[PDB]
Amino acid sequence: EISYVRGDATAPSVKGVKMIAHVCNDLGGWGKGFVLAVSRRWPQPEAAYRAWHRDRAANDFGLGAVQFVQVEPYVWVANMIGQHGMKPVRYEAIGTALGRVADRAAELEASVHLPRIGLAGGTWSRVEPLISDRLTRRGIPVTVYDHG
Ligand code: NA
Ligand code: NA
Repeated sequence: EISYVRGDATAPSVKGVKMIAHVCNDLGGWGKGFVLAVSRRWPQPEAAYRAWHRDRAANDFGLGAVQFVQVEPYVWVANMIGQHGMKPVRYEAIGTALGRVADRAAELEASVHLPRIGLAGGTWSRVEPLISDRLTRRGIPVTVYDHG
């Protein structure tokens, strides 16, 4: 059962392996919103993402791909390529990425921690059902965080 909490998703307070999953764009932009909250806590995810994008001519970077970045002994950030362009979230891309998060979280026995991007609007009304279908359906604990 998805938990809804007000908090900073970069600091989950639960036991066991934690995975913080969030939506990135496919253009290499890391400059507004939750990506800044991540860089306020750890430098690794941003460095990883920029390198991943820079080297896309030799690697898996693209819509629906996910990069897992270890930031603490039992904490990982999952940079999901889910958004096409910048100021537009792609349903197939987010679905695929969340499934990949689910695969990795299942093997790590991790819980998953996501910032909220409500169910009455275009974005979250696509995303939350894919959380249910790709994560909850597999028995993976999920917590969704509200913060500015
Ligand atoms: Na919430
Ligand atoms: Na709230």
